[PDB]
Amino acid sequence: SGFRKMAFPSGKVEGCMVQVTCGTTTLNGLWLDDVVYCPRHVISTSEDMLNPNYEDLLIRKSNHNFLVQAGNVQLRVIGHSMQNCVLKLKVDTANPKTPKYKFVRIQPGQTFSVLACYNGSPSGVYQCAMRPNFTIKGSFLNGSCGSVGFNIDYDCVSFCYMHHMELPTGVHAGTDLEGNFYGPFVDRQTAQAAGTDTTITVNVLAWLYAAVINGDRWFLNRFTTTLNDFNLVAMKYNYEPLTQDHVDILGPLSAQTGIAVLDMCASLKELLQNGMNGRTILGSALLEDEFTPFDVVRQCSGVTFQ
Amino acid sequence: SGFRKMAFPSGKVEGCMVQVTCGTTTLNGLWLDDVVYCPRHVISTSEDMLNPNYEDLLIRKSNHNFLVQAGNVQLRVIGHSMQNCVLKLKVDTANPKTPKYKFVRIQPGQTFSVLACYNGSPSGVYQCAMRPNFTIKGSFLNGSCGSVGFNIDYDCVSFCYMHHMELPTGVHAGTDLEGNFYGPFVDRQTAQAAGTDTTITVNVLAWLYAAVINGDRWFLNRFTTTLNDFNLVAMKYNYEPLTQDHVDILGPLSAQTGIAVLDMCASLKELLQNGMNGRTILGSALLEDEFTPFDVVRQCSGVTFQ
Repeated sequence: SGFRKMAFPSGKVEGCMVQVTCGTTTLNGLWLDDVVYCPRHVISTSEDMLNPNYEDLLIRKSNHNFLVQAGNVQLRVIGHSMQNCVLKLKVDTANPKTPKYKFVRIQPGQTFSVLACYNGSPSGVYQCAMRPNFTIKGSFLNGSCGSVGFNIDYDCVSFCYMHHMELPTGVHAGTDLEGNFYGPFVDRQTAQAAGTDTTITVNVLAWLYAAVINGDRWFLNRFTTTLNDFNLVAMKYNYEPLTQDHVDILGPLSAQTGIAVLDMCASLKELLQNGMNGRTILGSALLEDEFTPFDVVRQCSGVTFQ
Repeated sequence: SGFRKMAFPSGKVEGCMVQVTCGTTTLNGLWLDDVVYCPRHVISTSEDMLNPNYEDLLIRKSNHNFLVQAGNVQLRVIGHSMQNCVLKLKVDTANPKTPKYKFVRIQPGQTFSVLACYNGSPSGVYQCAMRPNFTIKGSFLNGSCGSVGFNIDYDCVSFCYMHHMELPTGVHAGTDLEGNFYGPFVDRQTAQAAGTDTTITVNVLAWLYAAVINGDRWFLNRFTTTLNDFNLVAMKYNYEPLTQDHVDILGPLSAQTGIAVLDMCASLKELLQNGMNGRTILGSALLEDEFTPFDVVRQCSGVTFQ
């Protein structure tokens, strides 16, 4: 029983974390088969231009200008490349602890586990979600650049995020490991807007189903309605519109305890006009929106990763 | 920048998790140098859970009885003993993944990270705390016994918990690695409700400081309160008594933020009677008591002006 905010076991990712230094800038890097992946802004943030020119900053650099350190033993760089935001340092030594991995880009509403690293040493692991404004509300300090977010599929660390910079709002932005930034962001230091953040309704519905799996119903009432009878309600309460594809993926959770996904929406509506404040909703008062339907199944079924 | 419920990297613990099977019961085990630590009750039988005589059952079992698997490879047991609640299984193969470790018994209110495992493979990692009633609020399904809780100090895993049972109220009970339960619990079939969960005051005070170092200062403290009269209101609100030792550990956060320990106590009273009315302390509407002062300093490492 119980329901916590779980994160994936980070063991397979801890063995890939190295330290990348170019000049005086030092951040983290991901050591896959024989390539080290790190944000490209390790090559130009020592002279503090506020607008680095990464196209010409890399041509001058040679292989010996970089310094990849795998904890203790130094790594030889035998080639460098840049894929639109990230630096690929070709290394001579293949990482023996490379797991099965794949690069995948996530959509807003998806969740992943972040491994905060400093100087190549992992410090903590936490689970977060990709907000609709293409930002993440994580916990990063200076020197955490290069930290990655990931999921696991039976052995397969699907990397989906790499931390690049922090927005003035306090939220954090980054790219996928192909390089493309999540949202309209640039790796330069110019001030950029965070965007409009909306609570994820599809994750809220899944979270409410997790309460009735371990068992706390406490709100199921008031005249089950249809899809469009809740989209306009979400507009007023800052929540995002609910699509039918969200209902489609809410099937298994509805096909376990509840009657229909439509029934869950009606009870959620009263949770907006009214507040609990006397009995927590299985973890707290405020509604949590960082639990995808796929995360609830994983935690309630005890899925492991070998 | 940012504050989240992070857990320690579970990489070093995953390398110590094995699967222990005793005839018909299967749970997890902690594979240290040449001893596999798993909860006793693995040798017990469903028909004999009324009042198991573990000493009598341990004699009936031999080394060939215990089936220890480190993934796909079997470990041969060459001895079996019992530290009154755990089953030390002497094995022939020394674990090469053993990190520097030590068995520590934590006090109520201290936090640790839990690596939930099933059939010897990890499922997820999350952060929780030992509640004052000597129970934890975790997420465990059947077969999670043997999952351990731990902390890391820069090179060393401090094992402090091993999961044994789930109480009927939804909370979980376990032992230290030396085989001693936290609280009035035994591995039998008696009721064991464990009673009256209490809120941790030293942790919530630290959590209130975390909001200060992240852009939340609207819980202004006007007056102050001494050590005793603070406990006058902390007995009816069901809060852990605050001691001068708790003030000493809160010293570094008091100096870093400039708010005195006694001053912050008076700030809590405004949030109690008046409620929220839309007030969210940086992460939720309710108070969080699973952040020790050490966790706050660890995560948002500020500076102290003196």
